[PDB]
Amino acid sequence: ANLAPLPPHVPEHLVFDFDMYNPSNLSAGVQEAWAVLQESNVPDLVWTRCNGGHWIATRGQLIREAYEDYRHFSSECPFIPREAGEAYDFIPTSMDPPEQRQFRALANQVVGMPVVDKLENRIQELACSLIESLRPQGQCNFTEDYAEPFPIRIFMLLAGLPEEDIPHLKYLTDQMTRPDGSMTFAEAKEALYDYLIPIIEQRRQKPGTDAISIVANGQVNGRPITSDEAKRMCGLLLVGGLDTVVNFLSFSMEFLAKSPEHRQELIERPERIPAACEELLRRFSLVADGRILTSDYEFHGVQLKKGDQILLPQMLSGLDERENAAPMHVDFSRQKVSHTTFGHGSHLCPGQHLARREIIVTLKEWLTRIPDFSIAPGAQIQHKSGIVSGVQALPLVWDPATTKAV
Ligand code: HEM
Ligand SMILES: CC1(C)[C@@H]2CC[C@@]1(C)C(=O)C2
Ligand SMILES: [K+]
Repeated sequence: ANLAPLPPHVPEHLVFDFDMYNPSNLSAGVQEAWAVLQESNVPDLVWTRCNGGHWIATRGQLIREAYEDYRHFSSECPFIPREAGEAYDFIPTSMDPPEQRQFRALANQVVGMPVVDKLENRIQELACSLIESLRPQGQCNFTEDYAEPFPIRIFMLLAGLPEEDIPHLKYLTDQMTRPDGSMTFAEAKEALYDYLIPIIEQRRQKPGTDAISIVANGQVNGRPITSDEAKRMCGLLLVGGLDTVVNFLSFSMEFLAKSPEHRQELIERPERIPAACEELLRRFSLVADGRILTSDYEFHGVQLKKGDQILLPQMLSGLDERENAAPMHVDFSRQKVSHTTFGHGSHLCPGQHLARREIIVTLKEWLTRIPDFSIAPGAQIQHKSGIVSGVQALPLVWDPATTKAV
């Protein structure tokens, strides 16, 4: 295919041409497609000539180690291909400690556990209303009818943005994680910034109680945050709010629809939902970004060159059979659910608490109202791969007679 010429410093035996935006075994499921990187024929650290050429760490050990060592593995250029990585200037993700710290503190403020706790009632409220509205229909297009509106509307409420702007923003955020080829990466990013700029200016002058007002008027390093810094942070918040939980919920529901035994498990033993959420986060992990080498560095017997990009798939740690036995099997009773679904190191996800709350609320409220459901007959669910992977469509069906109006 479109393979870049092999750099002189890369041993031929370490080459494995994996395409993160279109993996070969995608039809088997996106996580399954990525897991081919963990078969016996693939070394721990390999070089793919796809997408401009870059390294890929395939084991949890290397992924965790790399995410911790920011001195060698910089977040300055975190996305593949390099073009995207270089245009990517979100805050604080494109920064390494110490610089990142002050901005991350501010981000924790607007999406951290305290915010989640205060927002739980709205989360509960929306989940219940959306699910009840669908219950009597006996069918739904999950991605469009719940997966997107639920987490996204909660985020828009948090950020104090009009739901009317969702379609526009959602299209843009997805061009940065799973480009469909209709927009260049930098242009999609700028479009996001063009939208935010006037809003940030407005909320710095006349601050509201929303997350954007909080960010735009925050302080970093003992001084006021700049309009541009606030912009670069809010841009990141939009992506996290619009293209993370949204995708994960579909992977989870697709699975539950296909496994009555697991649904039954959660209906008969509700207290197991939190554990189930965690196991699902491992099995259907969906993120994969990376870092750039700050200098020549030998890593686990492999010579890495300054400038080289290395993909450190957050998705792979939990699927690594070295971290979890029978990794592709969902066991809600797994004693130790090991994963790096929310990242690792200084950039570990601050919105993970909001994510878990939304997932757990979704599982409890959906199963209590629509306990029995399955994939629409004749439907063949397909996935999409990228920085954040997802489910293209998920047609679900159930018998309204077996549902319960709460
Ligand atoms: C299932 C849901 C989610 C997953 C799997 C996820 C995953 C991740 C991962 C892997 C990282 C680290 C990436 C890196 O090291 O380069 C991260 C960072 C981040 N996430 Fe999440 N995330 C989720 C939901 C959210 C939500 C809902 C928000 C908030 C709107 C959010 C906001 C952020 C921010 C601000 C960062 C950057 C933190 C920093 O750079 O210090 N995330 N997330
Ligand atoms: C890799 C991510 C999941 C993380 C939050 C949104 C995302 C796409 C980023 O750009 C940082
Ligand atoms: K950059």
